[PDB]
Amino acid sequence: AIAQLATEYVFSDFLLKEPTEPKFKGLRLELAVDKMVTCIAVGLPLLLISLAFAQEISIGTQISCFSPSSFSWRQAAFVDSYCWAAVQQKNSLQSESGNLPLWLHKFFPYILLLFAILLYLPPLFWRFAAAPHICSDLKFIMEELDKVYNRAIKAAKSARDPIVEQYLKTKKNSNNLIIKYISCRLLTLIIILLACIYLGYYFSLSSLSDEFVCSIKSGILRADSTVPDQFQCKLIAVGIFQLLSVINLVVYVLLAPVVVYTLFVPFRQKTDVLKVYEILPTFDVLHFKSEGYNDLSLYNLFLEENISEVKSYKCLKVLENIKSSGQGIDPMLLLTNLGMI
Amino acid sequence: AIAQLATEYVFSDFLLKEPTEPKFKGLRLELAVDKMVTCIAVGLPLLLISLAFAQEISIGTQISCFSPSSFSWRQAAFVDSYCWAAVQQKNSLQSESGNLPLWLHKFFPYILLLFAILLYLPPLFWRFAAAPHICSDLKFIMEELDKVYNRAIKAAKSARDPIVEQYLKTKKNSNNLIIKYISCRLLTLIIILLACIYLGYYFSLSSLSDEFVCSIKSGILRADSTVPDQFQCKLIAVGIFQLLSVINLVVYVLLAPVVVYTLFVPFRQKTDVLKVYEILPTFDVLHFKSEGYNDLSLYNLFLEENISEVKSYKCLKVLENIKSSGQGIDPMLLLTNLGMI
Amino acid sequence: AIAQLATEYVFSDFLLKEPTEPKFKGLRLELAVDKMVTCIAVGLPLLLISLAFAQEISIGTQISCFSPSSFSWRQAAFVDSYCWAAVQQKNSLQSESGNLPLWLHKFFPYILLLFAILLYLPPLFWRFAAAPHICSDLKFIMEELDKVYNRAIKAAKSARDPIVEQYLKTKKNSNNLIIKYISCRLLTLIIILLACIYLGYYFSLSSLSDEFVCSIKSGILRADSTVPDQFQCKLIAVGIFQLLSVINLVVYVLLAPVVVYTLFVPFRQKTDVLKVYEILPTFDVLHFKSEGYNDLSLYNLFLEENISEVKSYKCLKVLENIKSSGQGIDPMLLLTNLGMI
Amino acid sequence: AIAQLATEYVFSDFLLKEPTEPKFKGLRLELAVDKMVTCIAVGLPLLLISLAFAQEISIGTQISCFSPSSFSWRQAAFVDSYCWAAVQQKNSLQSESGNLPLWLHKFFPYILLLFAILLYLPPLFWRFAAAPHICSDLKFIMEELDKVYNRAIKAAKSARDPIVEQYLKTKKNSNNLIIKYISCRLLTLIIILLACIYLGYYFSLSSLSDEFVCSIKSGILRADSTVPDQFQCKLIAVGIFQLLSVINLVVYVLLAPVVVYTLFVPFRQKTDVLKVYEILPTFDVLHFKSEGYNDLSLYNLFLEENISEVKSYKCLKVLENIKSSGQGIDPMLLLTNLGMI
Ligand SMILES: CC(C)CCC[C@@H](C)[C@H]1CC[C@H]2[C@@H]3CC=C4C[C@@H](O)CC[C@]4(C)[C@H]3CC[C@]12C
Ligand SMILES: CC(C)CCC[C@@H](C)[C@H]1CC[C@H]2[C@@H]3CC=C4C[C@@H](O)CC[C@]4(C)[C@H]3CC[C@]12C
Ligand SMILES: CC(C)CCC[C@@H](C)[C@H]1CC[C@H]2[C@@H]3CC=C4C[C@@H](O)CC[C@]4(C)[C@H]3CC[C@]12C
Ligand SMILES: CC(C)CCC[C@@H](C)[C@H]1CC[C@H]2[C@@H]3CC=C4C[C@@H](O)CC[C@]4(C)[C@H]3CC[C@]12C
Repeated sequence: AIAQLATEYVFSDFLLKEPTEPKFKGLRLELAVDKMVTCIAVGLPLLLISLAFAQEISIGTQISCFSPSSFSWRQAAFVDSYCWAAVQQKNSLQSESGNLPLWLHKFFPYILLLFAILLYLPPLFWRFAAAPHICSDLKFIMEELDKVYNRAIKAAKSARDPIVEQYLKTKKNSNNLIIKYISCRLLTLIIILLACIYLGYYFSLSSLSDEFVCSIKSGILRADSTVPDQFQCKLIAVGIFQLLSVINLVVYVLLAPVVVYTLFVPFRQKTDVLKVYEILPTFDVLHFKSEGYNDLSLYNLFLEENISEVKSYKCLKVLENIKSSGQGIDPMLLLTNLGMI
Repeated sequence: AIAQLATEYVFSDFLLKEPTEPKFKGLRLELAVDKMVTCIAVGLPLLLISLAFAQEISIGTQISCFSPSSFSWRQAAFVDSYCWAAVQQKNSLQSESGNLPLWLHKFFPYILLLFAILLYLPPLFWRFAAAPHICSDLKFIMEELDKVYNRAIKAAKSARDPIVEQYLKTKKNSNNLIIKYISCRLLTLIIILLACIYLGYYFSLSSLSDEFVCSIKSGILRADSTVPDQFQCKLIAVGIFQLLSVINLVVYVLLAPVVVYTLFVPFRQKTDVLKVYEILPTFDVLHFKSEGYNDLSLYNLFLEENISEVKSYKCLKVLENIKSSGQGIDPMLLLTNLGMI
Repeated sequence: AIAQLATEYVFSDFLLKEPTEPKFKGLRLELAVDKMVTCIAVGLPLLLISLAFAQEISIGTQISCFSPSSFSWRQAAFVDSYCWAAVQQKNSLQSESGNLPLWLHKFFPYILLLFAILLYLPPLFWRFAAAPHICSDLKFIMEELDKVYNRAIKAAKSARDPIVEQYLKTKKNSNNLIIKYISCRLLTLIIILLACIYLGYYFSLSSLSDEFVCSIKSGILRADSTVPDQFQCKLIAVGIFQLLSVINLVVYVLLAPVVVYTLFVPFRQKTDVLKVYEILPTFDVLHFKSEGYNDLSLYNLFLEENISEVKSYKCLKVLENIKSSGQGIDPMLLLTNLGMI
Repeated sequence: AIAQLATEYVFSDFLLKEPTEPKFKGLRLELAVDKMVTCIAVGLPLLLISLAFAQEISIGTQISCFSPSSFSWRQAAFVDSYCWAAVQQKNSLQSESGNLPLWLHKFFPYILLLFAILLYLPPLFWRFAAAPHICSDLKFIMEELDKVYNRAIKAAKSARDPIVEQYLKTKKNSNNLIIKYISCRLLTLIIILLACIYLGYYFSLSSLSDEFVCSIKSGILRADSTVPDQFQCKLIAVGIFQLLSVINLVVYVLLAPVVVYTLFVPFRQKTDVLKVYEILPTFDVLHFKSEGYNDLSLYNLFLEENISEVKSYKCLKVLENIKSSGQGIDPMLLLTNLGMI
């Protein structure tokens, strides 16, 4: 049923399943925008494949050939199957548009599936090539940051009663993780553009290319006289193919700008999470994280993503908000917070 | 079976599944009215799609064409499939109402599915764009509020034997979360109005537009003489489509007032949860939360929603009720409550 | 449906299931490259088998024979089944290409399944022959290494306030595990090359070998006169077979270089994990692990794989990174880390 | 689908399910070679049964009889069913090869299933007759051995700062468990040889025995004149049967050497696990476990299997390896290990 496909591919957490493993529990490792881009670009062609052959649209066979009335039931079935298999043998069939349109009409689901798999590949490469590195690294970074906050709080309390910095500093120099990331991003963009090109071509077919003339006159039937010289076959479910093709095209051409936007990692580094902790006196009072096509920018983005997980950041951020309001004091309100654990 | 669809889409918690994650356990993040509006507006077209093709209403094919008696079984099947695919090719078929009614009759399930997906989109954008922010924020707010209550109770006990305020204060100024919310609300309203327009048009079709004249005379069949000039086809299951369309129309036009009501967030801020804690002496004796198209109003609504979760509010609220009755005393009954944990 | 096969064989963790047992929890025992090579080489022919007979491509029967019109329905069915079973009996059928092409056309799915099983065998032999040995050994090695790190940290702290080496040393001499590994690697390579050869041959068939002349004239039918001398049969779904064959061929010929690369275990030993711990003063300041076709190289690779699991390595590695930056000091920053447990 | 059968019977842990019970958690009770032999010998005929009737090979019915054209559809169906049921009644049908080939062709799946069950029986008898005894016994043995190791370690530590032997000794005399084991081994061998004999006979059939002449002339039809004297039936799916039969034959004749090898339990007792603990001074310095067709040999094999489970053995074995290298000292390195628990 259509509604089951709808649930499975839109309303269920399809490709939204968190890593079912104790290694990555609560950590993102994939920016939400990239995750939704991948989910769309992959699940949409699958959904359209499943829709093109839903029992509510498909009338039956994918082809019909209109054998003469003198033919039996089984001779008609033979003609149908023969021409279905003969869309490939270019010697027999003769269509106005050519053999390539028929090739495409027969294998449209396979092509959409190929595009889905190709679009799924770069995210898989990212999840299995650069995900564990950044996972471990930002895990250590959050641990060290929370520890720095606890140290600042203990120092302020004692007054009342920087290795992670060097790590981010050295990360600013290497650029392995960022070229991997922009490589996957560029790969997805290229595959999406090729898919839009193919879909725009396919949707642009003569809309009568699904009608082709087929002839069962190979082998011993060539001398047979009771068979007509040619049969008028028609590839059913081609209009549905072109419609879903134009839909996929319109969606992918809307998606491509999002991808080419995600391509610019330095421009996206905004709402500096480093400033909140910079308000604290103990840690270095410096953002020290911006303006560079290097892994530092990538870690900035992933920190801005996974930063709500540490309570230390939540308290420091609400305190920063009140500082923008300017009501109380930093160490007094920090001691009043009492959120070490 | 119909009853299985009934269970799945009405009696099961379809789209009522709580977030299966330790991050959001017991927190709402979606007002109950918005949740039910989304569940209705999305699951209803899905349910009607599943009903239109239930095995108990559908007689069989979606089309039948009444080929002459001299035709074989397979020639008749070919005519049926050809005309089914030829509802799109406007050159062949000639109907009184036009080709657009037939287009709509064939793709009615796809259109209902498109409307379901479009109506599901804004809630998804809300759940993935503004949900974590408000989640963390109101979580911190409830923690600070419960802590304020424990502090007031300890102070009253010692007599016997305000950062969250500034947070709500600064929230009153920014308006990001409220424009996001009213944007999703307005989006759902626009999509619902477009759906009602389309359904009112579709249901208003001539009810004979499902009968169209089709002609298999393209290709080599144009010279064929044993074929009749045209066939009388009829799109079965169109009356069912129009009936379910009028049902969906009547439901969506009842739903739209609820949406346009939810559009007014300040008017909905009622039964001030802040007053209960204002009865307490320690916390600021002021509502300080009303009368503004800002995130403060949004947080008021979400607090009024998720406020039954904190026991501190339950005790203070029953105490406020007794105060409205006027029997005992506030600190004495608070010490007699003994509900710190 | 095609999309279900897609999910099951690409998007689900097919052959990516971790060992569901408390013996191996978090340990790899299979290099990621070998794991993906096996998953591809095995699941791809299965996916193509499932695709070749998807309800969206398959028109129906796998064969049709075009009996004369005077034949009944059941006589036609008999002719079809007879010729289907008679692709093997070489005395009856006479095809231009020969009987071997028809043999292959009938049993193509069985051959692809055989190749899948054969490619799955060497990984199974590795997982059940050499996996527990290396599991226990590298488990002990990581335990001893973490213990060495804790000892160095305690020594540095006391200043403030080598059996695993011999094990790796003796492992450098034996070469059982490495010949097992390169034997499985060479086995997979040979099977892949044979599969590419067979697929290149099959895809290179005349594309009309699916049409063969069959004759039901054995037994009592030899004297029957109302039967024609021969029937023109055609093996449907052969073009699909050749297409998926060319796809599998193109994928396997891309895979073979990866395998022959994995064949060189010493060349792959890079990014020495031993150097990080060599920076520590307590443990032996020497890599002592390289340049040899022996089990030592294999353990180096498996350590480089499973080394992110021990936190001790994470701390020492970030410290080594800062040392490459050159900001602080080793024992002071180690005491400041405080990551013993 | 074929790929589902592939997953279920090869890639899933079919007959590899560990005992889902707290009594046997982590204990083997079945040597890995015997386990794989049983899994192959049982699951292979099941897999071939499931393959012989996969929807991708089976054309339809298992028989077709070619009734005359004057027959109706239902008369033809009657002829088919009659001859299918009449392969047993030897009075009616007359085939060149005889009635036994047809008997075999009809009941080939049942025979393969019978062989699968018969091969599964001896492992079941072992698992339910001698498994608990050896389970409890080797459990106690490992407990006593680990305890002996802890005692030796405590003695060495005190210097720094034998009932299990008698049990194995008395086990050397009784021979119940070993005759049970070799009885199951011999049973599996005999069943495998009988299966190879039957399969070699079946595959050696004339390949035209699937064509037989059937006659519906019993009862009132004997006087009927409009029925022909005999019908030419053909058992479809017999070539597939013979092919899968030759496959099963080739696999079983490869398996039989493995079984007859497993028959020699004393020869298999190698890589003495007793020597590792013999290196320890406390326990008896003697293997005292070899050279006898008695339960002692069986316990040696099961200990060599389940010996990696005790950490005590792992430490003593790595220490023995270093002793073969000759670097340090036994008690000092044992105290440095610190692996009592
Ligand atoms: C990503 C954006 C640019 C996609 C837009 C759709 C593009 C790729 C489509 C739309 C119309 C298409 C064209 C329509 C018709 C023809 C004529 C034919 O003889 C060659 C291909 C050609 C020239 C097509 C090329 C691809 C095309 C230009
Ligand atoms: C949300 C509320 C307002 C929905 C009410 C249903 C509306 C949208 C429906 C009900 C009747 C419909 C009309 C019925 C008939 C026609 C004539 C046709 O030639 C053009 C469309 C037009 C003019 C329709 C437009 C849409 C319509 C006005
Ligand atoms: C791994 C790489 C090398 C695989 C490349 C495909 C190879 C194996 C394929 C491609 C074309 C094939 C050839 C095509 C045609 C013929 C003629 C025939 O009478 C004998 C086999 C022979 C000679 C084939 C042998 C195998 C072949 C050479
Ligand atoms: C385990 C090994 C030995 C199995 C080898 C296959 C054996 C059992 C097969 C292969 C060929 C077979 C023979 C083929 C033909 C005949 C002639 C027939 O009138 C009696 C049975 C007899 C004599 C068969 C007996 C079984 C047989 C010898």
